[PDB]
Formats: sequence, C-alpha cells, structure tokens
Amino acid sequence: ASMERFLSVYDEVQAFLLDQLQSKYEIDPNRARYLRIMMDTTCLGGKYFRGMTVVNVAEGFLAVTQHDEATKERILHDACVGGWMIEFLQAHYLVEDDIMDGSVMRRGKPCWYRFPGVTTQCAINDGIILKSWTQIMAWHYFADRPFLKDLLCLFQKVDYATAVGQMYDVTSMCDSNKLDPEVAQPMTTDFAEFTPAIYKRIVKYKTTFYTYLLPLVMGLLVSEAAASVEMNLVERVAHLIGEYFQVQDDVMDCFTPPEQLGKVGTDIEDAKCSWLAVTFLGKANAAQVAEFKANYGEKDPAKVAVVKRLYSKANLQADFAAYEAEVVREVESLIEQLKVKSPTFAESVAVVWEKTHKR
Amino acid sequence: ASMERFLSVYDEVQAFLLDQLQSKYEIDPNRARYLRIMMDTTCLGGKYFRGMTVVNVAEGFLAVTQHDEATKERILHDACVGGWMIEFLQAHYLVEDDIMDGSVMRRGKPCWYRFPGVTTQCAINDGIILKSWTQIMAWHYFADRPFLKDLLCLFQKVDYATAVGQMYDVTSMCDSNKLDPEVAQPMTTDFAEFTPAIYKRIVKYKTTFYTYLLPLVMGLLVSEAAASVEMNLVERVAHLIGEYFQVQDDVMDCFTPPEQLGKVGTDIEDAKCSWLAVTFLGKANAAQVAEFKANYGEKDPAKVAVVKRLYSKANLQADFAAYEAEVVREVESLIEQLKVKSPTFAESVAVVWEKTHKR
Ligand SMILES: c1ccc2sc(N3CCN(Cc4c[nH]c5ccccc45)CC3)nc2c1
Ligand SMILES: c1ccc2sc(N3CCN(Cc4c[nH]c5ccccc45)CC3)nc2c1
Ligand SMILES: [Zn+2]
Ligand SMILES: [Zn+2]
Ligand SMILES: [Zn+2]
Ligand SMILES: [Zn+2]
Repeated sequence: ASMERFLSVYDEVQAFLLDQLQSKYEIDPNRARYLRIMMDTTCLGGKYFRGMTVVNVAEGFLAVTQHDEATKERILHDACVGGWMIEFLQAHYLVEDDIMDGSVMRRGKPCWYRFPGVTTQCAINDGIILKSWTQIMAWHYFADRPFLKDLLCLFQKVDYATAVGQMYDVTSMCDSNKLDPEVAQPMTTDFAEFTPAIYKRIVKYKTTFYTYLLPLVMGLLVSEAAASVEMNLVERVAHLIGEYFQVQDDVMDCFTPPEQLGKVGTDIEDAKCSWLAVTFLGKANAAQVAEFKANYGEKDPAKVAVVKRLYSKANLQADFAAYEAEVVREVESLIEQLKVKSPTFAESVAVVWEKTHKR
Repeated sequence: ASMERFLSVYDEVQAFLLDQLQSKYEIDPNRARYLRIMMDTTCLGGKYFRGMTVVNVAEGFLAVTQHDEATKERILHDACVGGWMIEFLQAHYLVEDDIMDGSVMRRGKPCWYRFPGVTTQCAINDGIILKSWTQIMAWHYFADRPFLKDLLCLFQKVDYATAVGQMYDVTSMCDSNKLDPEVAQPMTTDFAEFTPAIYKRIVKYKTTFYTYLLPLVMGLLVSEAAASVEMNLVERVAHLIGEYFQVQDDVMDCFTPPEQLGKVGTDIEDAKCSWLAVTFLGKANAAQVAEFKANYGEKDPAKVAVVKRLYSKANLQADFAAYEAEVVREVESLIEQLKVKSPTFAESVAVVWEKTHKR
C-alpha cells in the first residue's frame, strides 16, 4: 500500500540523517538518540496528508505513463522523500509556532518545548534542525534529478510565504497603523481589520502554500509532469481548498472537544482573526458587536463563554453551510478546468478535496 | 572603497525584498516598515567581517584576472550580495540564540526579542524570515549564474553544521549519557566532558563554518576560482582561525568590560564549556578543581567572583600566549601551503588572519 511505502521511507531517511551525523558531524550516540526522539516526536503522529498528496499525485501519473519498473520505483521513492520534506517542514512550523504561542498540547501530547529534557532553549534550535533536514534530504536524494532546481526554488518560495503568513497571523489582532517595534502592541478595539479579505490573506499565506500548493506541485515535479497542467489553475484550486481547510480548523478550535481536538483551543483568548469572529462581525447588530468587543481576547473563562454563546446564537452554522456550498461549487469548476490538460491530475485534486471536505 | 560598495548593496537588497513583499505578498506599508526596522536592527551595527571577507577574496582575484569592466562590476556586486547572505544568516542565528539564552543586550542595544513591540512571539518568526531572505537573495540575484548550485549546496551544509554546533553548545554542560528529552537535565558535576577535543568540536561547528569557511569559499565561488585552490587546506585554515576567534570571544566574555563588550557576559553563570574553563581544568590542582565545581554555573555574583579569581590566579594569560604562538605558527604554515596553487587567495587568508589576531 501507498501509506506503507511512505512510512517505510521515513525509517530510511531517519537512518540516513543520523548515520551522516555520526560519519560527518562527529555526533556522539547520546545526542543522536536525542535527535532521533525529537524527529519521531515532532514528525510522526499526524495523518500525513501533505506527504501522502505527493505520493498520490505521482501514483496517478504512473498509471498512465510508460516506464520501466525500476523507473516506477524511483519515482515513487522520490515522491515519498518529497512528501517527507513537507512533513518535516510542517514539523519545523509546529515546533516554533507552539513556542511562539505558548501552547500546551499538540497531536494529543505536550508540545515539544514542554518535554522536561528539551526546554525552549533547545526546542527553538530543534525546530531549526527540522527545516535544515528538508534540505539535506533534497540534496542527497535528488542530487542528479532534473527537477532539483525547480523543487528547491518552489520549496523556498513556499517556506517564505508561510513565514510571512505567520507574521500576518500573530499580528492580526493589532491595528496595522500602530505596528511599531519600539511600542508595546495594544489589541484592536474597533476590529476594523476583521474582514473577509484580511482573513483570506492570513490564511492564504500561513496555511495554503505549504498544505496544498507545495504537495500538489511537488507531485508534478517528481513526475516530470508540470509542463502538462495549467499552473494558474493549480494555484487557484490550492488556495481555495486551503482556505476551507483553515475555516474547518477555526470552527474546531472553538467547538471540537479537547480530547478529539488534542488540545484546549484558545483562539478567543488569543484574539485571533478567525473565520468565526469575522463571520460573526459580518452579521451582528450594534449590541452584539459591543458585547463581542467587551469579551474578546481575554483569558477570563466567563468572557470566553460570552463569546462562544454570541457565536452559537448568531447561527454561524448557516454561514458555514453557505460558504461550504460555494466552495464545493468553485472546487468542482476548477477540477473541470483541470481536466482540459490532465484528467489524472484533476482526479488527484478530487481525492485531495474529498479527504479535506470529509475529515 | 570596498566597504562603501558593500554597504550600498545592503540598501539595494533591502529595497528589492520590501518591494517584492508589496508586489507579490500583499504586504501593507505598516508591516513592511516593521520588517525594514527588523532588518536594520538585526543585520546592521556589527563590523561586517564575514560579508567583507567575500568582497576581499573577490577583489584579490579581480586584480589578477582579465575581465571586461562590466564583468568586474558584476563579480563585485555578486560578492556583495553573497556577503549579505552571510550577514543575514548571522542575524538569524543571533536573534534565535538571544531568545534561546535569555540574553539581554547585543551590539550595545537590547536583544531584538526585548523590543517592546516585538516580543518572543514575533521574534522567533522574524529570525525565520531573516534566513528565508538569504535564499530569496540567492535565487533572485544569482538566477543565471553558473555557481548557483554550488553556492546553495555550500550554504545549506554550513547552516546545518551551525545548527548542530548550537546543539553541542547548549548541551555542553550536561553529561552526554544523561541526555534524554523525557528527563530534566542536571548540570555535570564531574566536568569530564570539559576537554580540549570536546571544546574544539563545539567551536568547529557552532562558529567556524559560517564565520570563516563560508565567506572564504563564497568568495571563491563568485570568482569562479574554486577549482584553483586545495579545498582541504581552505577547510583546515578556516577551522584553525575560527577556533582562535572563539577563544578570544570566550576570554572577552569573562574579562572585557560590559561597555566595550556591549553586554554583561554570563558564560560562567551559564556553565558554558569555554576555553577558560577547559584550560583552567587542564592545569588546576585538586583543591582548585573542587573550588571551581562548588562555584561554576551559578547566578550568585559571589560564586561568579570565585570562578573569575580562580581563572586570574591560574595565570591563564600564559596558556593563551602559548596557544596564540601555536596558532600563529600553524596559520602561517597553511598560508604557505595555499601559495602553491594561489598567492592571491593566500593573501586574502593573511588579511583575514591579521583582522582576527589584531581585533
Ligand atoms: C460550523 C460553523 C459554525 C458552527 S457553531 C457550531 N456549533 C455546534 C456545537 N454547539 C454546542 C456547543 C459545543 N460546545 C460549546 C461551547 C460553548 C457554547 C456552545 C457549545 C455550538 C454551535 N457548529 C458549527 C459548525
Ligand atoms: C587571555 C587569556 C586569559 C586572560 S585572564 C586576563 N586577565 C586580564 C584582566 N584581569 C583583571 C580583571 C578584569 N576583570 C576582572 C574580573 C574579575 C577578576 C579579575 C578581573 C584578570 C585576568 N586576561 C587574559 C587574556
Ligand atoms: Zn500560531
Ligand atoms: Zn487553529
Ligand atoms: Zn548561545
Ligand atoms: Zn561568547
């Protein structure tokens, strides 16, 4: 099975990275063990959706393209390595974002920095190593590949867009005209920047490039199939499915039980520009807006309870149903446009959409 | 002058990065201003030794190689951009290492994370952006250069070695057999790992690759002059000068006044494996070792004063003078070996050594 091959390549990449630390970096066995545990804890335990998208896109092309068996194996192995580059990039983001946000739990366990023998002093650097490993993988496994240059260039652009997205996210509750490194930042009082367009910018950059665009395009690159699809359609469909994925995440932060979510959601206390806050402000009357302003962005559980009640009473399920219906309609139109140049790729996009919509 | 051209290219690279954030990343003017201030605060104010080494190596080759004037200008501009890639890589390290170590001051001002409108939540990500900018520079300015592939591969290897070096540094006061993410780490009691070989490993990885190896080799790459020098000699001389630079830094942390140093040195309170601690343990009697163990790695200023007195009474100046004499002798031997294939490059190495030795 595809998942089995993907998971087997993790063990191979881990062994390569750790053996290289021993043969070239004078690592000792105890530090190699620490890094092995850090890699497992930070990289494993998710659903591997991003990495598996690379594998699925490559499998689709293998079914319609003439290749020797050894070439099919090479392409699948490259798709698995590429998929792990994305999972390790995600691991870097999660480690650093958990430290930045002072998060407590992730994937049902404590955040990496909270492990007793880790601490923030080590975890920041462990996060740096996770991203460095993505490059060591690429240069080693893809050394002689025709797609190495395009892959590294794409990966770097996606990583930069993601870091810019994190900046948009962490500053989304401040007034833009007050941003100033020299002055402590107050929370917005008018919430004028909680709009659909501003929310869409945050999400586009913080999530969609690395969660949807990069796995889809990497699958095309390892398949030598990019100059067969319309890139503007790939970007449009990735940014559309990516926003829906984040909207689902935002709703879950507020209403999915901590055991199912794997953490206690704190977007309200954190004053995040979430889909729920923007949608609520898009339909609230004057008294509801005033009540939201008096309670949002506060740790006090009674204030968080007022916000959750405002959301529940505003029938945000009706807005989500209308948003969902519109996304279903636009994703299906883009898949149709994708069929003009590639039915196989349009099918992988339909799979990606089905796994997102029904998660 | 060389410095003038180098500093002029900073303004050009800054404008390119910020204009790209506006034209491609939907940045707003307030966030572009925040990033401009972050870039200036974190990248400027040092001596630019690393970036200027790239420029000096390239100038040396220009003086002995036939080129059209436009080609000389292109090579110098590439050496300046490459130099800024290293200065921005250093800026990334300093931002993250100041957060990891809980440092207070850097280059005579507060550490970036301590600025009132920054905070750790933003500063970790600002540090990530600084390194992403090094890649955006390379792909933009060096898009059509023959050396792009070698330069990116070298840069990545140097960055990874540096992150591994940071891990060696932050864990240098723990016993290797006790490292365990699940268990809070006690400080060593035996100091058995405070040896010259272990100290040399820490320094080799945490400082020498990015401070000496990368600027020297990048100068060779932008000059299309690498396949003219013996790479094993370049690595040997970079690792030798780099260790001396760190030994000087270690001595300054302990004995250079806070105003000249630009910070209050805390290597003793931090229990760092410094040249001073290793050298002291290499000559101390049983009572001196016991007194060091009772006082090292503690915040108590009276305990720090006992350690500084132990160092002063141990005549570590005599050990430094012998170390220095040996480095002078070995650096001169390596420069001689470098003259076999390139007098010009051996001269740049002599300049680099003179600037390090007499800083
Ligand atoms: C899509 C978009 C918006 C929404 S709103 C939502 N709801 C389902 C659970 N309801 C009860 C509840 C569970 N936990 C709570 C905590 C506080 C207040 C109330 C509750 C609250 C509303 N479902 C969606 C789906
Ligand atoms: C190279 C290698 C080792 C050393 S040791 C050193 N010294 C110069 C200043 N001396 C006085 C001092 C200044 N500040 C202090 C604080 C506490 C105790 C004492 C002092 C202490 C010893 N110079 C070097 C140079
Ligand atoms: Zn976050
Ligand atoms: Zn969330
Ligand atoms: Zn440090
Ligand atoms: Zn120091």
